[PDB]
Amino acid sequence: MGHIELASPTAHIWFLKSLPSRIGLLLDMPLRDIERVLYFESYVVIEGGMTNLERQQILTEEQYLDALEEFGDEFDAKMGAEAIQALLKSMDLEQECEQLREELNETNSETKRKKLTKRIKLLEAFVQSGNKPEWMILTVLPVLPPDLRPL
Amino acid sequence: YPHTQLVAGVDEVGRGPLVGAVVTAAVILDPARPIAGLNDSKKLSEKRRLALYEEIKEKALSWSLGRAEPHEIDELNILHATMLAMQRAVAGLHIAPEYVLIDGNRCPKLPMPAMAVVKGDSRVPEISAASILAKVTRDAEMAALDIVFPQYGFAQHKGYPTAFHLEKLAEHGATEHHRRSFGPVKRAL
DNA sequence: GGGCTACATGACGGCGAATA
DNA sequence: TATTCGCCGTGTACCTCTCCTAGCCC
RNA sequence: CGGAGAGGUA
Repeated sequence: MGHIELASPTAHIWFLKSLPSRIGLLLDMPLRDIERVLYFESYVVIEGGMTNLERQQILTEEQYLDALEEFGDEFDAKMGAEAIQALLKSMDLEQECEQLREELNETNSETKRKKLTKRIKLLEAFVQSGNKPEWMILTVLPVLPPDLRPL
Repeated sequence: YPHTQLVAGVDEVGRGPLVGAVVTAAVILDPARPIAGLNDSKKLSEKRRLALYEEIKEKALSWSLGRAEPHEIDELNILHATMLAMQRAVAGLHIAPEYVLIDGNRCPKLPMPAMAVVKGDSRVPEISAASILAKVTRDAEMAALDIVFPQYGFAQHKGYPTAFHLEKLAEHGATEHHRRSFGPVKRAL
């Protein structure tokens, strides 16, 4: 086999549109908004901490304008696959699971419980699985052997 | 809001941990000294959260802390120990509230009227302020216990039953602070 | 001698996660 | 909950005929 | 030695 070095990371379409979107429900973000930050038509705060901006927010071109008016030193905000990969890297797994676990018994809502338990089962299966969340973002592209794609 | 001026918000932390108290706070905010950027304590960065501590405590009309130790949790169970903690928090307020807003879906027995608010921490500034005070206090106690019992790593997992905490609980056994009624702690004992 | 650009619509059903 | 809109897929084995990605200069 | 379009036999 072979490989191709990619300058910029690329999100895998299978995990992007698995229906349900694994990345989308792992980050607890809607499909419409997650599919609007990877195409550079919007913006997103990459684990930034400011007065208003918290960890995750999809700012538009105009919102970024008045965001970057006075401040802009600590809180960062990237855009696209790099930001998504950094978000997947800088999110805890065991801690998030514990929190969700508790909010499972206290919560009385039905639909919420279903959505909560469907999230926690994926989180657990991931934690016993030997995979990493950032591996879902493709960075090196393997190539097929030439004989399997003859000319 | 109720048609009252002295509304207290109340929230809890440390429901699921295997170690230390359940901690609650009660807060009456000052309408003349509003606190900007109150929101669920979990969504806040640690720096911002601790920053609020010097604003909440300064700008609130009244605040207080109520706790329930591991032994009281083992005797009462976690639900009634949370209700007791909450009571103390509300009972510790210098200024008596006219009305109490509690995070979740149950109220403790109180001498004043009270309402349970589901996700009140995200909807009610006073419950958000209580969430921050309770969380910061609790997290500092887990850091203090980590200094005394460094082999458990209490500063990192804040006493929650993480794989690491369960491993260290099996290796070193349960400490006096370790809630003795929780299933993992019963097994280690 | 060298490097160099990448237009469709009659589809019958059902289920499921998305909203109304 | 019912309505909408998405994709899911829609038997099998043979026979004959014809027809398929090109683009920049000292 | 691959892929399309048309027609035909059970």
